[PDB]
Amino acid sequence: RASQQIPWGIKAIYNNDTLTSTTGGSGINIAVLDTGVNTSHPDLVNNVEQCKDFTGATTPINNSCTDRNGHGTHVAGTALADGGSDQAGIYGVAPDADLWAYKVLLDSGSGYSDDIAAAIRHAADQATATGTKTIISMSLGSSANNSLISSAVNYAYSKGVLIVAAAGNSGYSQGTIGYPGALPNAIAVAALENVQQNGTYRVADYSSRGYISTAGDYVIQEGDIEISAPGSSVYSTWYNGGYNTISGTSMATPHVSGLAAKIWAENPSLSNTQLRSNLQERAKSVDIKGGYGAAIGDDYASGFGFARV
Ligand SMILES: [Ca+2]
Ligand SMILES: [Ca+2]
Ligand SMILES: [Ca+2]
Ligand SMILES: [Ca+2]
Ligand SMILES: [Ca+2]
Repeated sequence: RASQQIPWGIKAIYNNDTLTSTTGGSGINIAVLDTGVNTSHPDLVNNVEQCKDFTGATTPINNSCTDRNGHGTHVAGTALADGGSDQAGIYGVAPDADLWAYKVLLDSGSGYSDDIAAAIRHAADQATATGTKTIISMSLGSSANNSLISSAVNYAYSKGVLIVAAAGNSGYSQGTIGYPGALPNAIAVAALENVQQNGTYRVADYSSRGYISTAGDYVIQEGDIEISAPGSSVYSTWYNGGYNTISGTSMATPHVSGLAAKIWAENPSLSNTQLRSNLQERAKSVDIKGGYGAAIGDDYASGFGFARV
């Protein structure tokens, strides 16, 4: 059923061209705030743990999270598909992690800021209620900084949740990074393509760029890109079964949230801030130098670099 059980981006983040399966993430929840997720997909069913809808007339709506788009299923599979109970499916970065499928985007792929904020806060409240470590993964954003979403991100970060979000797809001009990725308390993820330039993976032209003034110090301020990860031509799970290939910072984001889950599950006593630092140091050790604006060191195209296993 799968054309590639181990897509290029999984091999790249694992730094193993002959990887046959992935591992890790046990006990970490990845809250995928998106268009929903296909709950019966063979390669996700073993990890579905929560399924809630934030787009309806009351909120949350429990035991409802249906994906009619594909984007949310696809993102989920990159983070944590497990190969299925027959091992014949695809693998994501952290196949032992738990999925919290929170539908915050309408079937069109667009979502309202109040709904997104509500889901960010609910993920945090569920982390606190359950006593379990949680990563919010947001393959979404806007050029504008909504204060409902910002305040929700702060709330979650204060409850010990890690927030990972897409940089956006408005590149490659300076200053195109969107929100919530551009928030100080969110890890903004740039997209790599499977091309080498200057001896490294290349940032995709579409990937939104941060700002010159605050790049270079390996300290995240508002507007800074943080992690790069595979985003172009990514094969993953799809909403009606099956698989599909789509591109974007949306695809890069779950590589990072899955990596973060894999790292946290190893090292499960880390705070969110310590986990964040571990991810930053991984990235720093793999400097990205390809693509417009990319440079030696921390830069506004690729952030600190490409965090790998
Ligand atoms: Ca759990
Ligand atoms: Ca609403
Ligand atoms: Ca940020
Ligand atoms: Ca900075
Ligand atoms: Ca660089």
